[PDB]
Parts: sequence; structure tokens; C-alpha cells
Amino acid sequence: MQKQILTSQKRNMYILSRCKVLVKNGQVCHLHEDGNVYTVPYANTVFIGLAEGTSITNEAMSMLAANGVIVFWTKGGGYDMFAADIICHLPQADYRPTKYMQNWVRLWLDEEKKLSAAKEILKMRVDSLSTHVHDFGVDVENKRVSSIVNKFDKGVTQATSFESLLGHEGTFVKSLYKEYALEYEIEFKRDHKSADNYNKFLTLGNYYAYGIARSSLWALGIDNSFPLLHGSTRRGGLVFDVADIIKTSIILPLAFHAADQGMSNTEFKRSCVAYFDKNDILAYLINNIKRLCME
Amino acid sequence: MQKQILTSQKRNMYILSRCKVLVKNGQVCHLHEDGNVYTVPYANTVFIGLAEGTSITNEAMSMLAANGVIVFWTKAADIICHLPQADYRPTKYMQNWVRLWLDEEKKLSAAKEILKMRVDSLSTHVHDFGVDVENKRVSSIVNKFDKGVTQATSFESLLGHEGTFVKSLYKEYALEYEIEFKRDHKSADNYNKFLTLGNYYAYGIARSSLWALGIDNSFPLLHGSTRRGGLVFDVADIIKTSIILPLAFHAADQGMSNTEFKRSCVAYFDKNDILAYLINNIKRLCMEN
Amino acid sequence: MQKQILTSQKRNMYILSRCKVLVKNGQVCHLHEDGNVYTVPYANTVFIGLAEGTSITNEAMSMLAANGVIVFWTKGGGYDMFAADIICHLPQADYRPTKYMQNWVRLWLDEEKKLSAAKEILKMRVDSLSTHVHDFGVDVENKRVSSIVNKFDKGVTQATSFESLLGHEGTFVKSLYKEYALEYEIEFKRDHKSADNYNKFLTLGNYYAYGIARSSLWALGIDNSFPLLHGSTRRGGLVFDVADIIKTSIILPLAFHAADQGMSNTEFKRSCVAYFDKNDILAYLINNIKRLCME
Amino acid sequence: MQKQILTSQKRNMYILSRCKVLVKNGQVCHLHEDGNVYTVPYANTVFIGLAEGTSITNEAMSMLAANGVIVFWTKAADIICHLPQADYRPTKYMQNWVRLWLDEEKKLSAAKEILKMRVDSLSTHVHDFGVDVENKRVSSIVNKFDKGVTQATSFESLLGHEGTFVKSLYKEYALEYEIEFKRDHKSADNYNKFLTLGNYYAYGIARSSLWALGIDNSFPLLHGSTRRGGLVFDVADIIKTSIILPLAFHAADQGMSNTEFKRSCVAYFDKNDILAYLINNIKRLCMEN
Amino acid sequence: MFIRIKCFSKQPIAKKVSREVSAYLEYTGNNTWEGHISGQGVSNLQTKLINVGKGVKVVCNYQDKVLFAIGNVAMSDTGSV
Amino acid sequence: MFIRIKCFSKQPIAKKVSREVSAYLEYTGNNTWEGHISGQGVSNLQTKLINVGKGVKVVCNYQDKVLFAIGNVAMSDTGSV
DNA sequence: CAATTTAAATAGGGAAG
DNA sequence: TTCCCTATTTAAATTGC
Repeated sequence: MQKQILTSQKRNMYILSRCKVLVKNGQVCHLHEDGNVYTVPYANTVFIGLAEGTSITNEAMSMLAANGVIVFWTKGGGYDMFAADIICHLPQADYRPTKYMQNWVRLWLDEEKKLSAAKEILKMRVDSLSTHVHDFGVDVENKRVSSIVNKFDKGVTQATSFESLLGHEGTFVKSLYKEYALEYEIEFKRDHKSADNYNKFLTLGNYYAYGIARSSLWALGIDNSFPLLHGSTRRGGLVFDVADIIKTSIILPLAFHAADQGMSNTEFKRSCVAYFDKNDILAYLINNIKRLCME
Repeated sequence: MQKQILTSQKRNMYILSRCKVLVKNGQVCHLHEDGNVYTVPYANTVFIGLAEGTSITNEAMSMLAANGVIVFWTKAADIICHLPQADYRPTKYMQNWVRLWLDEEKKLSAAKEILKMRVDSLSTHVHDFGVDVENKRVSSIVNKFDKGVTQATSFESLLGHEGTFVKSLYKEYALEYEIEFKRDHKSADNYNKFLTLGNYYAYGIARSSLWALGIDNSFPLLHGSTRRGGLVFDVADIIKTSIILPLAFHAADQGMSNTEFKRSCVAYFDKNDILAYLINNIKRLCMEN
Repeated sequence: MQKQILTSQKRNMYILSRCKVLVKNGQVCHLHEDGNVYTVPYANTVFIGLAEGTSITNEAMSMLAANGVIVFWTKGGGYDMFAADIICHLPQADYRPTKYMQNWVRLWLDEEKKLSAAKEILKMRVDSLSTHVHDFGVDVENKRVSSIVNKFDKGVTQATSFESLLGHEGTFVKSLYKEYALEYEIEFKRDHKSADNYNKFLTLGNYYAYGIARSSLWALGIDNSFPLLHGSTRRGGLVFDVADIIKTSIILPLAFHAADQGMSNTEFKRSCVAYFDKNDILAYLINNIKRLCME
Repeated sequence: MQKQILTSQKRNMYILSRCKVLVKNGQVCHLHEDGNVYTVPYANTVFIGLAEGTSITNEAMSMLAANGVIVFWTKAADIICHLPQADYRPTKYMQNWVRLWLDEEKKLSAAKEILKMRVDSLSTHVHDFGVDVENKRVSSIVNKFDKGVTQATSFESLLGHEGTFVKSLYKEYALEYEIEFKRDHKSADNYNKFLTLGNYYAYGIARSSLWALGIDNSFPLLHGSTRRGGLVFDVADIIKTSIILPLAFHAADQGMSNTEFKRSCVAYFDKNDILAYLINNIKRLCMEN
Repeated sequence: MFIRIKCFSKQPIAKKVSREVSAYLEYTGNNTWEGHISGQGVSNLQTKLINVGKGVKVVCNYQDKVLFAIGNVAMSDTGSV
Repeated sequence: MFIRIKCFSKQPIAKKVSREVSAYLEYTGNNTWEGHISGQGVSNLQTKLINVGKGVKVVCNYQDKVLFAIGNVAMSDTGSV
């Protein structure tokens, strides 16, 4: 079924599940496998995504790209993309990198603004932990959690170098892993190659975190290779640098409580897309990158 | 495990028309309107540039984008190409690409290199007969394109620099090989429909040079009124003036069909490693820093 | 089945048809398609011929090359040659040339006894007509046949030019065709391009007589490339020379009777082969060449 | 029907072991394995030689010997061949060759002109390796035997004088390719087996150079007491000691099986057109007057 | 000249094109004939496969070439089926 | 670089070989894949052909010379069955 | 020597998810 | 797409010749 997901102010990102897409009566429509045909709105829709089970005709492609809709392709749930043209201001008359690209490369090429943007994205990591509250896992308002939050805030506000910020992020992730592990009372140590259910579940949640991060950066049309925390040679470091907002506050409690129950990966995917829609986190990352770029 | 060939190691291509790029036993098959399925070489395809009547399946789009074969729509002002995005591209090349696009003095040099790569494709891909490659009528047009792209004072200055080169090449090919077809998109014949499914094949070897090696189509080398379409159209114009229009003119002069022109374009891109040249040429300008 | 042909003094040309020749108990034997194996004599054999269905092996060929025989392949009737080895003095001790072209092209490289050999070979064409008789068709002892023998004897004797010889041969061919045609109460002229039964039986008989030429020259080591009457550029002119000894004598009434009584081509080949084996025509051609050779 | 494609551009050559050569569906064949029937291209086949446990029936012979394709047999030594005869081969070559060949001075001249052609066989075919074109020993020995056939006192003076050449090239190629094998027809090692099976390539090329152009072989050159077989070994040894001996020492040195050795000589025949060379090479001796 | 015949026709006409191209080439993969040949032999094949009768479907490939293509049911554009 | 793959295997292994090689070469007819792969591409194609396992019947061809061959029953000088 | 069978045998199809 | 037909093209084998 079709899904509405907020980007900035209107539900302009459409997720189109199992169907066939074609031109009907001189306008772009789509036909599900149950026999029900739906058209599209055009002023409502700016972004249209396609999931497993779809095919779009070229006439519909040209009519969508003719007067101001940009199509994209994605995995199941709409929160990991693999094929997309990249965003312009108006996709027909002009072709240039966006003003989000413009202010983002201004803050990337300015070293003081580079460090200020790094401090601000860790400050939004603070605000993501303080904002996204969950009934499971640790409580963000207790003594230990908020003490580690205050220690991180002192760490970012008193740091100058990039490696100091990386060390603060490192003790943040090990500390948060320790208290989340203490919440369900099993000892853990982080390693990517651990083939247990808990670590593979956390890497799956991390995968959908980089998917929602990539959908956020494509939603502003900004690329994937201008990181703030990781180095310039890190493979897709900007995707991790926007995803670690969500790994430390959303992916860790969801994946950790769901692998406490140990249910299936496909239903975890469905629940992750459901929480991504209900919390409306993609628009929160657009709000984050908009307040970084506009300063 | 399964390291796979790079986009600089992919030589097959396709510009499918009246097709249906579906999933057939894991192979991305472009099933045309006759009733047969052309199994495209998905890992070795630069692209599968769709035309009118083509429906690209979602799992087929997944197998195309995962193997770095960025499908595109051809039917240029409005030609949207779905570049591959899940497989993360070269971050060292892409980070220095914006640093060579945001600085206007560096953006001018990057645009000059990306538009003078067309002169480097008429001398590397030397499979051009009839109008030759040193006949001083097509080589003169390539030299004039290089002279126009050498300055490249702004992205809006030489925005339509490839358009004049394509017009000169299409005029010289017709004046040499006994024709009078001009630059048109709806002049239905064996000539103007040859360099409209041949330039789509030139965008076939351009969407694999910006989905694995190069940065993106958003930051283009040419921007302006007559520079709409993206940097894929600025990577196709390197191969359009050397491997698309000369093959189309040779097929029109020899009386070949559109399918023979498509096979000639795919074989000339495979033998000269034109897709590999585009993939290793985008990395030269991007990863120069 | 083994079928014999005499060449000089002893019956030695065994023809094998439809058999598997292989090594039985360290000796060359042939297993026919009926299931019976028969051996081949060795000291009685210098030529050995393989008709259709005949397969020989390599160890058998090794013994046959080790102890003194020459083997050849042959077509229908076991007589028409297509694939052969060649005749030497002795294939094991010294591989020296057979003396028949020694005598013959010694007498050919000088013009005078070359012309003597030409008039002698038209003399044995005359002897082929006068010697060999049939129970049907034109009797060789009537007034017209004896008249054209006397005219041809005169026309061979006085002349010294080969143009007169080939004109006499063409006059003989046309005249004998006219008398053979009026014996069968029809009017006819020879044409290779006509596809009637009479002309095609003549052409098939001419091809089979070309076969008797090539076989009788292979039995002495003389080769098919050395004409006496036709020119040096004519391919296989010696074959058309030696066949013209018989093409007016035995092939002509057999083919004319086969065309008159209307049998098929294969049984006409069988009747020609029966006449060739019963009245030792190959051996008479060997005797002809041997008296033309030693002078 | 057809022009019956000329033997000087025939392009295949075969030795078979443990088979039953026959016609299946109008096609002369192999039976190398138990049920593995192959196909012989009689319009490209130079020759079919047959090892132990082999046989060819008459339908294969009649289909085969219609355009100049021989059969000889393996078990140097005594070999009876089968040249095509029903095809009336051109006469001028053999007329002029018997015209020289009766006269023992002109027969000696024919022997000295076909025996000097070892150097020509090493001259038009140069792509070798190891000892290559010259190891400063093979050029010397072929030069002294070129002078030895340049003198040419009598036929029985050179009856086994070429045998010294073949044995000195057997023990000249072995001082650099390390083995101490000797000439034996029953030795089970790789060197003798390969160098014996290559004589059955040389014999086929020689007898098919004689079958098509016109010479019936057994009227011999280099006759005597040891060189048994006729003019075929006077033409087979042209490519034996110059062409098949280096490839035989290669294949016995690298130590691969017989089939890929035969592939190497098939390719060396095909890319250099060696029976083409042997057709217009003896025509310069036959047609010469 | 190494040329390469690939036939696509049927059951009965494939036997005749087998008998008239394996005379000139050598069968390797399932229908893929290959082998060394002359251009005079190429013209001879073109003659005897005009004279084979209607219903043949054969394309020759001398390396990367489309030298003669007699008969066609469906070739899927750029060098495929 | 111009290589050519023929598959002689049996089902369902032949469909797997079709999936592996059809990602790298376009299909011509009766199992003779044909086209252009770089040498590292042929090397990793050999690697996934090894990772297919037993039962693979593939002979490659670089012009006339066999570039590689994985799995065989009988393949003489000619290459016929 | 080709006269034809029988299948070894694949995309080519429908579903499906 | 994995999957299962399922018409097919297809051989090489039979098999006279």
C-alpha cells in the first residue's frame, strides 16, 4: 500500500509498494496486484519511491520528470535506497547543486565552520538522545545516563581537535553500550564480526540507520562523502556521521529490546519502518541538516 | 567472496527499446516487444538505457544498481538517470570533486577537464571511419571543441559547449557521407533515429562512470539554459562525439538498421574499453587532489 | 566377397567388398558382414583392392607394408579406382622406380618413336575392335566394319602429324556411331550435353572406361597425366587415350544394348563389370602397354 | 557444382588413435573414445593418419578422397598411403617433373632443390622459442647440410645422409632440453612418442602436397637402402626437422599430453599456411620449365 | 581466417547445415561451429547455404563480425537472441 | 577483451552457470556466451565458477586457444562431442 | 550416406513474493 | 525469482546405404 512520509512540511515522499506503474488517461497512475488502480497527486507529491514488486513505464517516467517530480528507487520499506537521480532546485529549467549542497560545502570547506558543524552535530546527538524517549531500555532522565550526557557535553564544549571529538564519541558509545547492557543484565563488548544474534541484530539496525541517513541526505540532495566526524577516506563516512544520531538513541534500544525477544529479521524490518514513520525521524534529520546549513 | 569486476571492467551495454527489464532467474533480461528476452550482461553492463514502452522491475533495478549498472530513461533536456546509490562510490574522489566544484577557479578547471575529455575520446577510441579521426573536418570539429573547452571560464560560459561540437560533428558527418539530416529528435528516418538511440548508448557508458567512480550528476560541469540533464550528459558528451555519432553516421551511410547501429556502438565501446575509459577518466579529474 | 582380376600372368587382383579387414592370429584376414572371416594369400598377391563397405586396419597395413604388397581403394563393381598407393620395384629393400615409364617416356621425349607409339596404340584400338566380339549389336566382321578398319589402317599408316591422327579418331568415332545407330535403326549424333538415356548410357560407359584406363595404368605405375594424342594441357588425357581403345569396342555395344533394352544404370555397370572380369580386359591393356613399351 | 576448394588453402590435419573412421550423416568422423564421434572437415582436411587400433571404411574414403584428402597409416618405417586418383590432377607439373626426373643429372638437380628447402622451411616460419630461430648450432648444421646437398654426388651417397641430420637434431635439441633419449619406435617415454607422432604429421602434409598437385609418390627421390617410403620422406623431412621437431621437443619439455601437442602443430600449420607453402614450393620445381 | 558458424534453425534442416558446414568448419558447442577457413571457402559456404533450401538460420562470426547471416527468426538487437 | 564461454553442463547446474556467466556475457544461442570481459573479470568469473562446485562443464575460448576449462569428459584437439 | 529420431538438450513462459 | 512446466530445438545416435 502507498505510504506518506513527511520531509519538511507536507507529505511529499511517497512509498509505492507491489504494483505496476503506467500512464492512464494522460496522467501517471499505478495498479496494485489486488486489482485497484490509484492515480497520484502532483502538487502533493515531490518524491516517489518504489519497493519490491514494482515496474514503471517510460512515459510515466517522462511525465513525472516533466513538470517537477523526482522519482527514486529503494529497498523494502523505503528506508534504504539504491537508485536515484540527485536533487536540483527545479529539475527541468535549471541543473545545479542545491542550496543545501551550497551551505553544506561552505561549512565543509571552512575549517572553523567545519569544527563548529562537528560540535553542532554532536549537540544534535545530545538532542536526539534527549528527544527520542522509549519505554524500553534505559531511561534518559536518570542519574547515570544524564551524567554521561553531561560528561559528553563537557567533552564537546571543551574540545578543539577532531581526534578529541572522536575519542569523546568513542567513550560515549562504549558507555551507552555498558548501561544498555546493564539494563538487561548481560555483559557485552562491541565487535563487528560477532556472529551472535545480538550483534548481528544491532548491525541490521545500523544498516537501516544508514538507509534512513542516506534517504535524508538524498532528500536534500547532498552527497555521501563529506563527513564531519570520520576521515575523508572513510567509505561513506557522512552516512555514518548522520546515522550515529539514530544509532545511539533509536537503533540501540529498538534492536536491543527486540533481540531480547529475539524475533525475526523481516518483522524487525517492518517494525523499524513503522517506528520510522510514526516517530517521523527523516524529517528530524532534515531539520538537523537545515539548522547546520543555515546556522 | 565474489569481489566482482569494477565499472572500469564492464564492456557490454544496452539501450533497450520497447523492452521490459525484468527478473529472470537472477539475470536482468531486457525482454523486447517481440516475445524474447535479451539477457543483458548485468555485472558487465555499463547501463540499460530504457526507451518508450520499457518497465524496469524493482528486483531487476536492485540487481542493476548493486552491480553498478545505472539504468536511465532516454525519451536532451529531460532525461533522468537513476544512478546507483547503495554501493558507496569512491569517497576520496567524491570529496575532492565538490572541492573542485565549490571553488569557482577549481570548478572551471574540472569543467574544462570534463569537457576536454571528449577530445581525449576521439584520439583513444580510434574506431571512426568514413569521417575518419584525422580528416581535418571532424578532427577540426574536435579541435574546435577542445579550444572552446580549454578556456571554460564558467559553468554558464561554456554551458552549451558540447552542443556546438555535436552540431559540427553531425553536420560534417552528413556533408561527408552524403546526407542532409540536421540535429532533430522527431525527424523519423534511419539517421536522426540512429543518433537518438546512439546518444542514449553514449549515456549508457556515462551512468557507470558516475555511479561507481565519479561523484554524482548533481554537481555538473555545465550549468545554464542549454545545459540541463546532469553531469551524466557531460560524461556522455565525451563519448557522444566519438563513439555514438560516428557509428550512427556509418550505420546510416551503410544502410544499417537501428539494431545494427546499437550492436556496432556496444562492440565499439567494448573493444575500445570506452566504459572503462569513462570510469578511469572520471577518477582522473575527481581524485587529482 | 573376393573377386579376381588378372593383370600380367597370374590372377592377383583380389577385390574385397563389404568386409572388416583386421589382424587375425598375426595375419591379415577380412571379416565380411555375413560374419565369416577369410584370409588373404601373400606370395600370390601384389595388388589388393577395397570396394564399398571395406575397412582395413593399421597393424594389418604394417604387415602388408612389411612383406611386399600394394593396396588400393575402389568404387562400385570393385574396379573403378579413387584412392591408391603407387607401384615400385619392391617396397621393402629399395624403393626404386618401376621400369614402364622408363621405357615409355624414354620413347616419348623423342618425337619419332612417340609418333610410332601413337600409331601403334591406334593399331591396338583396331585390334580391340577386331579381336573382341559380342553376341549382340554390330558384328565386327561385316563389310562396313572391315571397310573402316582398312580405311583407318591406311589413315594411320601414311600420316606423320597428330592433327591428322585426331581428325582420323574423330572421323572414326562419328562414323562408327552412325553405323551402330543404323544397326539399332535410329539416327543419332554424339552430344555430351544431351540428357537422353542413349547419350547418358554412352557417357556413363565412357566414365567407366576412363576407370579401366586409370586402373590399367595404376597396375604398372604409369600415371594418368601423360597423353599421347591429346595435348599436354589436357587433364587426364592418357586416360581418355587408353579408354578410346575400348570406348569404340566393348563399352559402345554394351551401352547401346543397355539403352535399347532399357535396363537401369546400376545393372549396366554390373554387366560392364562382368564383361571386364570374364574376358580379362585389364590384362589385355597391360599386354598392350607392355608391347608398346619395350618395342 | 562448386569450385571444389583448392588444397593450397585447406586448413585441418589429424592423427587419430583407437578409433573407427566412418561416415555418419554424410560426414567423415573420429571415434577417439567409446561413443565420442567427432567431425572431420574434408574441405579443409589435409590428411587423416591412423594409429594403432584404427580403421577407416570405404564410405569415409569415397567422401574423403574427392578433393585431395589422403589416408596413410602409422605403423622412418614402412608406410603405405592412399592418394586420391579419380580426381584427374593437372598434368604440367608431372610432365615436366618426369622430363627432368629421367635424367639423373636433372633428377639430382630436383633432389638438390627440394633438399635445400630445409632452410626455406626455417625461413618462412620464424616464430619459435627456446632454441628459437637459431641457437648458433641449428643454423650451422642446416648450412653444412645445405652445402652437402649442394654438392650431391649421387643418390646412394645421400641414401642415409639425412639420417645423420635427423639424429644430430635429436641429440642437438636434447643438450638444451634435458633428457638422454634415443631414437626407438617402441620406447614408451614422451620424447620418442611425440617425435614419432610428429612424423605422422609430416608424412600427411607431404603426401597431400603430392596428391593434389599431381606426383604419385613411389617414384622416389633419395632412394637407397635405408630411406624407405619414397619422395614423401623427401618432402616430409622438410617440415619434420624444421617445424615439427621444435614443437615436439617443446611438448616433451613442457610435459603436456598428445592432444594439445597436436593442437600446437595444427595452429602452426594453419597460421603459416604450410601445405600452401609446400604446394607452391614444389611447383617451383615441377612447373619450372 | 578463423570464422565461427552458429546455427539456430530446427531439427531437420540442422542436419543438412551440419553436413554442409562441418565439411568446412568444426563443431564445438552444441551448434557452434568454428575452425580455420578461406574466404573462397566462405563464398562456397554462402553458395551452398543459399542452395540448402529455405528455413535455415545461420550467422557466421569471423572473430567479431556478422559476415553472413542467412535466415532470421528473431535477433534481440545488439548481438543476442 | 574478447572471450567466449560455452556451457555443456546438465540441469539444474546449467541454469546456475547461465546465471553466473550471463551477468558477464550476453547470450548468443544454444549456450555460447560471447562478449568482452577484462582479464581480472575472467579471473573472478573463474573464481565463481570454482565456487559453483562440481558438475561445471565450461570450456572458454580466447580466439582459437582455450583460455580455461573447468570440468571435462572428453575434449580432443578439435573440441567435438 | 542420408534416408530422423529422440533429447543431452533454455529461455522462453506462468507464479511468486 | 525461485521455480515448473513445457513447447523446443536438437543431437547423435540408429541406420538403411
